[PDB]
Amino acid sequence: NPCEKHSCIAVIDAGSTGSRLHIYSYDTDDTNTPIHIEEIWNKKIKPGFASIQPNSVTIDAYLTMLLADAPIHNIPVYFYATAGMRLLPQSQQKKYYDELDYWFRQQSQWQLVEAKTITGNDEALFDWLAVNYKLDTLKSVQNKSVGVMDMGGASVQIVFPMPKNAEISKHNQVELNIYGQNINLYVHSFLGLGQTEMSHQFLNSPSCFANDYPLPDGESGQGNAPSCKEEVTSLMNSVHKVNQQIQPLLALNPVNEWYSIGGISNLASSQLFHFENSELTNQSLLQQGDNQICHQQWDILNGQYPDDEYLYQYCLLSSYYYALMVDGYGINPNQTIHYIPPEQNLDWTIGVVLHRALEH
Amino acid sequence: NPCEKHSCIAVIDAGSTGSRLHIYSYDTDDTNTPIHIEEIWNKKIKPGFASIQPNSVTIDAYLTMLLADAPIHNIPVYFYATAGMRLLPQSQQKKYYDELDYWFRQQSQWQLVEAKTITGNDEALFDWLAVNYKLDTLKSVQNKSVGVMDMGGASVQIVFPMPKNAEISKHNQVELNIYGQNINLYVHSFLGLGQTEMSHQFLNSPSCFANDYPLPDGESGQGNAPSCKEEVTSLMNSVHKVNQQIQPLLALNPVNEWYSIGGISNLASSQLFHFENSELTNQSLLQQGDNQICHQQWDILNGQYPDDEYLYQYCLLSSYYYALMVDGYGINPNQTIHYIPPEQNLDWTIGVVLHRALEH
Ligand SMILES: Nc1ncnc2c1ncn2[C@@H]1O[C@H](COP(=O)(O)NP(=O)(O)O)[C@@H](O)[C@H]1O
Ligand SMILES: Nc1ncnc2c1ncn2[C@@H]1O[C@H](COP(=O)(O)NP(=O)(O)O)[C@@H](O)[C@H]1O
Ligand SMILES: [Cl-]
Ligand SMILES: [Cl-]
Ligand SMILES: [Cl-]
Ligand SMILES: [Mg+2]
Ligand SMILES: [Mg+2]
Repeated sequence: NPCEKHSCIAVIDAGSTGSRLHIYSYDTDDTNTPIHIEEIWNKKIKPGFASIQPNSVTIDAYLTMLLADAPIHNIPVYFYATAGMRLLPQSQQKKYYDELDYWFRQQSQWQLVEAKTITGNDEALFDWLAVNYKLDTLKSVQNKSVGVMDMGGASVQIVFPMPKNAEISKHNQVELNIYGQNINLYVHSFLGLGQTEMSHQFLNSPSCFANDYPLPDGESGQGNAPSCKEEVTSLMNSVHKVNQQIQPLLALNPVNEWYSIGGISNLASSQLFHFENSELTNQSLLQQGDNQICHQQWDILNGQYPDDEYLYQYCLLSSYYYALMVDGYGINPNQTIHYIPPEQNLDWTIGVVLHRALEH
Repeated sequence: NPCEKHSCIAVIDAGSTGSRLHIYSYDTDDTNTPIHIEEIWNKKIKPGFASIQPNSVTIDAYLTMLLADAPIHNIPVYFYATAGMRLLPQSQQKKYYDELDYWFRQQSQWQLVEAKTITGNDEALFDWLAVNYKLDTLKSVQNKSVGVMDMGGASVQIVFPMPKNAEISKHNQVELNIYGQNINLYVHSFLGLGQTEMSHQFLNSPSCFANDYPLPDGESGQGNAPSCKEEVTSLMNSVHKVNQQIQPLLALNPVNEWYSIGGISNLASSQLFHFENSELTNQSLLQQGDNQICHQQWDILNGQYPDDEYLYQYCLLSSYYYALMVDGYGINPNQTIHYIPPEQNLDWTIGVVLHRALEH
C-alpha cells in the first residue's frame, strides 16, 4: 500500500467523451506543496458522464464500473466535470450530482470529497500546471514562455504566460503561486469548439471526408483539406472571433515552446500520421491529412486501416487542428508543436493535485 | 379496438430530444391511399434514442417505457430516427439497431416492420406531407404555394414547391405523386442547425441571454436579440451558406403560405410570447424576445415564470429563429408564419402513413 507512506488522492476527469479515474501518490515539500507525484491506479470508462441518462440505475452502473478493482481503500475522491457538463443548465447538472452523491453515500470503499463542474478557466489552469509539472518547469523561474493547448471534445483551452492586464477580463487571467514563485497566466476555454461539438457543423461537407465517404445527407465525400480548413476557420473566426481574441495577446506575449494534449496526441501517434520526436508542425499535419486521408478512396482506405475508429474523421480533424492553431491562434504553420504521448495518460488532473482552489 | 375495422400502424418519431410513438388508424381510397387518418394513441419519452448508451440494458428500459400502457397490440411498427442518429457514423448506429431488433424479436405485442435512420430529405418530404394532410391540400391541385419548415433539435428542414430544375441536385428535388396528382418539391435539411446543436456554439455569448444570467464561463448575460441574431447569422451564412443555397430559389418560387412545426410552436405558444391565430411574424418574434426576455433581469424574470424549463433559452431561440428564417431563407420580417399548435401532436410521422417509400 503506497498510501500508508505517501499522501494519496483520487481525481476523476469527467470529460466530454469519457471519465478517467487516477489515484495519485505524492510527498510534500516544506510548504506542503506536492512533489514526487506518481499515478498508481487508473481506469477509464466511456461515454461521457454528462451524456448518459441522469437516473439512479444508469449512474449506479457507470460509477460502479469506473470505480471497481482498485487495490486501496478509503481514498478521498475529487470528481471534476468539464465542458460536456457545462453545455447543460445548472438544474440539469444538479440531477447528476444529486444521484452521484447518493451513490457515494451507499458505499464504503471511496470517500467523496467534491463533485462539481469546473470552469473552463479552472480547466485551462490545470492543463498548464499538468504539462509544466511533467516538464519540470514549475520549481524555478523560467526564461522561456511555455504555452499549452488542450484539444478536448466539447471545449478547447489555450493558456500561456501574460503579465496582469487591466484591460482584459479577470476571468481570463490567473495569478498562480506555485513552489514559492508567482506566475501570471492568460487562460481561455472555447465552449463548442471541442472536436465533437465542432464536427456536428461539418458532417455534410464533402471537403472534410475521404472520397466517396457516405455523408449523412446522401452525398459523397470529396476531400480537400485546405477547403475543409477554410470552412472550420469560418466557425473559428466569423462565429467565435478566436483570432481577434487571441492573436493580439500572443503578438505581445510570444510563446517560445508549445505543448498540446487531448485528441491531437492520439491523431498524431496513430498509424495514419507520421511524426518524429512526439512533435508536429501544422504545415505537415495538413499536408498528411490531405494526402493520406482526404484524397483517398474511402472503401480502399478503410479496408487498409480497419482498426482505428477515428479514421473516418482524420481529414476533418487534421483540417480543424490547423484552422484552430494557425487561423484562430495565429501560430506559424512551421512552428513546432510538441504533443504529449497518449500512453503517459496525462490530463489536467495532475493540476488538481498541485492546486486545490477553483474560481469562486 | 378501432384496428378491427380500420388499418392501423404505429410510427415512432425517434427525434433528437425524444421519441414519440403514434398509433394511427385510417381507411383507404380506391388506389389504396390512406384517408381518414386519426391518431388513436400517443406516448412520448425523453431523452433522444441516439443519446443513450447503446447497450441491451438501457435500450430495453427505453423501449419498454415508450411502448407500455399502449391500449392496442398486434400492430406493425415503423421506427424512424432523425438527425440525432445522423450525427453518428453508420457503425455506431448499427449497435442501436441490432439491440432494438433483438428487443422486438424477444416479445410478441408489437410487430417490427422497419427500424432505420431516415435521411433529412425523407424527413423534409414527410414534414410537407404531414402539414398539407392536416390542411386538406393534397387531394386537389392547389393554386397557392405552401411551404413548410420543421424546427428540430439536430436539424432543420425547409420544403416548398419548385418545378423540376436540371441545375439542382436531384437529392434536393422530389416528385411526389399523391391522390393522383404530381407535385414537385424542393427539400433541404441542415444538419447541425437544429436548436440543441446550434445552441452549443453560443452559450457564452452575453447578447444571447437575459441580463445577469450566469454564463458557463463566469461572465454575465447582457441580452440583445438583434446582436444575438447577428451571431447566429454568422453560423447560418458564413459557415453553412444557407442564404446562398435557399434565397435564389425562393425569390423565383415564392411561397404564399408558410407553416412551421417543431420547437417554434412550443416557444410561440408559451407563457412568455403572445401571438394570435397560431401565427407570428419574424419582426414581432424578435421584438418580443428582445424586450420580454433579453433585456430583463434574469433572477427577476426566472422568479416570475418558474414553470418553463426553456425560459433561459428564449432570448437565444427567438434570435435564432429570426436568423434562420430572415437571414438564412430570406423570408420577409413582416411575413406571417403559421405554427401548428403543440397540442395537436403533429409531426412528420403522418407523412409515413401516406407515403412508405424512402430515398434509395
Ligand atoms: N485517435 C484520435 N484522434 C483524434 N481525437 C481523438 C482520438 N482519440 C480520442 N480523441 C479525442 O480526444 C478528445 C478528448 O476530449 P475529452 O477530455 O473527452 N473532452 P473535454 O471534456 O476535454 O471537452 C475527444 O474529442 C476524443 O474524441
Ligand atoms: N418551449 C419550447 N421552446 C422552444 N423549443 C422547444 C420547446 N419545447 C421543445 N422544443 C424543441 O423542439 C425541438 C424538437 O426537435 P426534435 O424532433 O426532438 N429534433 P430532430 O430529430 O427533429 O432534429 C427540440 O429542439 C426541442 O428542444
Ligand atoms: Cl444512458
Ligand atoms: Cl443529413
Ligand atoms: Cl465555459
Ligand atoms: Mg478533456
Ligand atoms: Mg423532429
